[PDB]
Amino acid sequence: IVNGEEAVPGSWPWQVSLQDKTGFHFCGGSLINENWVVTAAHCGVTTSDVVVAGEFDQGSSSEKIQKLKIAKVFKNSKYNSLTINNDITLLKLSTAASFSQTVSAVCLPSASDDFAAGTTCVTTGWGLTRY
Amino acid sequence: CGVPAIQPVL
Amino acid sequence: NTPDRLQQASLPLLSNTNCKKYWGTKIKDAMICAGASGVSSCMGDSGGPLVCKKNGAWTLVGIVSWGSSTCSTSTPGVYARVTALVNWVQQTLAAN
Amino acid sequence: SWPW
Repeated sequence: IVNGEEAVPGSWPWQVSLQDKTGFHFCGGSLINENWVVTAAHCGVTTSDVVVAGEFDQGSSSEKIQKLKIAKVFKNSKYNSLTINNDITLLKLSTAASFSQTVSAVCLPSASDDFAAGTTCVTTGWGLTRY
Repeated sequence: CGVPAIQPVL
Repeated sequence: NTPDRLQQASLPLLSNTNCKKYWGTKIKDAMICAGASGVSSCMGDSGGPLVCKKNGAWTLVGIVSWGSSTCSTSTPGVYARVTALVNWVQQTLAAN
Repeated sequence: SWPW
């Protein structure tokens, strides 16, 4: 995020980091329950990648994080790689997350819920802060 | 869902 | 290098019709745009949440997807529109 | 454009 600010630690408890086997953060995701993470299909997650829950500072070794293995990747069958449309994947965890003060789920909308243009929302992540 | 134990500050 | 500490930003939703002024026919019905407000999602944010408060609870409205290649803060970012996708989520959870 |  360019021109954002640091979050309060633990205040976005559904936010996960997707890391490869070398420990490199490559995408975010969100917990929707103890067993499932939603992310973008174009992130290209495989069962060799790791879900890191409960993280705040990726440079600190002191945080009580959960490193969760991925059992199966469910890429939406309507995902179109050419247009990047329907850009959603579900990850079924091998190891359930343990919910706590710093690890818990985001709500899903109903299919008929409305979010109007001009509404102020929030986004979070460990993406670049400058290009 | 959707209600953090540690409230965000925006 | 990605930052060590988790970042946040508040930003407005746009309509797809207005987002098309920026991105033309690249905007599909399963996309929602947000930003162009002095902040931007950027590389490494992909897959993470765009949440809006609804009846007191944070609700997943978008999944960070694509946008400007330089993360321009005057151009809207594009997110997967979760309301268009939530049937599939529910069907997948129920079957697995 | 670029994936994010």
